[PDB]
Amino acid sequence: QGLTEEQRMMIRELMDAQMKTFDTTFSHFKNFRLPGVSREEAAKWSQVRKDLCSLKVSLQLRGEDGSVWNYKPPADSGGKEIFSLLPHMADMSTYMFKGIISFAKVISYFRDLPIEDQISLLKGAAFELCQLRFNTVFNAETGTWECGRLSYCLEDGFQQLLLEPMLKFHYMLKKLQLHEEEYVLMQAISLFSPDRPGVLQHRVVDQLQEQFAITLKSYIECNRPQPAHRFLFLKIMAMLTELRSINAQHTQRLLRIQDIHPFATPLMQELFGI
Amino acid sequence: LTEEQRMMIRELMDAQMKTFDTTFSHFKNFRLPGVEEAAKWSQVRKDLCSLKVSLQLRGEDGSVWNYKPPADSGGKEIFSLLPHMADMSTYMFKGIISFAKVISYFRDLPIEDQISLLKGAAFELCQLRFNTVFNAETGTWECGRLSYCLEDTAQQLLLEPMLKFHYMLKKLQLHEEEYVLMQAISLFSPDRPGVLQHRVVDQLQEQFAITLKSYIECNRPQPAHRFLFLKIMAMLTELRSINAQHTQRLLRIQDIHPFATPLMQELFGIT
Amino acid sequence: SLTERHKILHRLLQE
Amino acid sequence: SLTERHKILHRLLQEGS
Ligand SMILES: CCn1c([C@@H](C)NS(=O)(=O)c2ccc(Cl)cc2)nc2ccc(C(F)(F)F)cc21
Ligand SMILES: CCn1c([C@@H](C)NS(=O)(=O)c2ccc(Cl)cc2)nc2ccc(C(F)(F)F)cc21
Repeated sequence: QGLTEEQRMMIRELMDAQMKTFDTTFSHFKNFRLPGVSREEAAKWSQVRKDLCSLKVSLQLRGEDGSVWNYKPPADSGGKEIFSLLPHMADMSTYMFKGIISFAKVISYFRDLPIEDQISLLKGAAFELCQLRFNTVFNAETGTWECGRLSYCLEDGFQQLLLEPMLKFHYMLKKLQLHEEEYVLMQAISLFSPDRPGVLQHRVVDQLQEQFAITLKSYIECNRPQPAHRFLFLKIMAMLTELRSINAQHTQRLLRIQDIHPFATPLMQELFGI
Repeated sequence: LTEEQRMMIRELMDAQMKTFDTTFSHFKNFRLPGVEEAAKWSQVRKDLCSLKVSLQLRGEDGSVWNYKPPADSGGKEIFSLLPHMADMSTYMFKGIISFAKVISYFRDLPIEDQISLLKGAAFELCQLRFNTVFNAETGTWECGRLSYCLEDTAQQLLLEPMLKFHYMLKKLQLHEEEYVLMQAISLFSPDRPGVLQHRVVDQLQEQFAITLKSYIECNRPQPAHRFLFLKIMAMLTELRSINAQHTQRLLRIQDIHPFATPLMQELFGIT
Repeated sequence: SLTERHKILHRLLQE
Repeated sequence: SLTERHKILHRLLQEGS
C-alpha cells in the first residue's frame, strides 16, 4: 500500500481532467436531432443492414416536469427506416468527442506534444475514450446507457447479444467494477497510443503510455487485495487491446453506412477520415 | 320506414361520410408536448388532473413515439398537453362545422341560428364522433396514427363523467345511422342560448327523434332494444350536462393560462 | 353583433 | 499538413481551457 508522489500527481491530474470535461448528467447535451414523429450496390445494403444489428436501441427522454417521451425504432422493412436514429447518433457522438478533446487538452503531457501528434492521437482514440465513458453510465442490469435525462435501452438472450463485440465489451468491462481512477487511467493508456498512424513522437508517447500503465498496475496493487481482483491489470490491458480491434471494426461500419447514407457531422468526418 | 325518413337518414349519412375523417389522415402539423389568484390555480390544477391521457404516435415506417404526461408537481407541467388538445379539438370542430353546413335543414336556418347551434353543440358532436373511434377493451381512442390511452388510477374511471359516458355509449353498440341521428338531435337543440327560431328548431329535432325511434323499431328485433331510443335520449341529456361542466373547466384554465385557438375562443365565448 | 363576434365561424359557414 | 485537413480539430485544440 503506497503510490509514488509522481504517481499520485499523475492520477490527480487525470481525475481533475475527467471531472472538468465529463458532464456525467449530460446537462449540456441539447439541440440534438430526433427521429421524425444493380447487384453490387444492393450487396452494400445487405452489409449495411447487418452492421445496424445489433446496434438497435430504444430511446427515452425524461422531461424535468416528470413527463416521458419514448421512441421505439421501426423493424427492418427494407429501406431507409433503419437510418432513423443516425442523425441523433451523430449528435450524441459529436457531443462525446468534444468532451474527449477537452479531456486531452487539459492534460499537460498531451499539450506538450506537437499539434500534429495531438490530432493523430485524438483521431485514433476518440471512439475508444467515448466507449470507456459510456461504460460508466451503462446499467448492466437493464442493458441501458443512462445519459442524464436520456436513456438508450438495448432491444430485448444474453448469448445472442454477447455475439456483438461492442455489447460484449460493455458487459465484460462493467463486470470488473472499476473505480473512476482505473477508468481514467484506461483513457490515458488508450489516448497515448504510440502506434496510431501519423504519430511522429512515437518515442515520447510510448514512454508516456508505459508510465500510465505502471501507475495503473500500482494503483491496483495498493487498493485491490480481494481475490475477486486477481489479474485485474492484465484483464484491463487485454480489454484495451480488444477495444482497439472493435474501434477498427466500427470505423469500417461507419464508412460503409456513410458511403450509402451520409450522416456524419463535420467533426466526425475529420476524426474518421471522411 | 317512410320514404321521407329514409331521405333524412341518407342526407345525414352523406354529411357524415363527407366530413368525418375517421382515419384522421388530414390532422397534421399539430403541436406536441416539448421534449385570490392562488385560489384560481388550486381549482385549475384540479381541472387538469382530469385531462390526463398518454399519447402514442405510430410512424409510417413502423416506429412508435409514446408520451407519458407528468404528475402534478406544482406548476407549468400540468399545461404540457393543452396546445396539442387545442389543435385536436379545433380539427374536430372544423369537421363538425362542415357536417352541419352540408345539411339542408341547417343551411335554411338564419346565419345567427347556425352560429348559436354550433356553439352549443360543438363539444357534443365531437364526443359522439370520438365515441366511434373509442376502443372499450383497451380504454383508448384510436385516431388513425394517433392513440390516446387513459392512465388508470389506484369503476375508478367510471367516476369521471365523460369516461363513464364513453363506456356506456359504446356498450349500446350503435349503428352509424344511430350515431348520425344523435348528432342531428344534439345539433338541432331548440334550447341553446341565443336561438331565435325556437319553433322551427324544436320541430326539426322532433322529426330527427321520430326518425331515430322509427329506425330502432324497424331495425332492431325487439325486447333487448325496447328502451334503446330512451337510453340514447338520456345519454344526450347527460352529454349536455358534461358539456356545461367541461366548458367551465376550459374558461378557468384559459383565464390563468390562455391556450385556446381563435376558433375555440369563438365557440366557447372567450374574448 | 353575433356574426361580428364570430368572424371565423361566419367565414367557415360561407364556403 | 494534418492541421490543414482537420480545421475543426485544429480550432478546438487552439481554443484551450
Ligand atoms: C451504433 C450503436 N451506438 C454506439 C456504439 C458506437 N457503441 S454501443 O453500441 O456500445 C452504444 C449504444 C448506445 C449508446 Cl448511448 C452508447 C454506446 N454508440 C451510440 C450512441 C447513440 C446511439 C443512438 F442512440 F443514437 F442510436 C447509438 C450508438
Ligand atoms: C381532456 C380529455 N379530452 C377530452 C374529454 C373532454 N373527453 S374524453 O376524456 O372522453 C376523450 C379523451 C381523449 C380523446 Cl382523444 C377523446 C375524448 N377530449 C379530448 C380531445 C383531445 C385530447 C388530447 F389528448 F388530444 F389532448 C384530450 C381530450
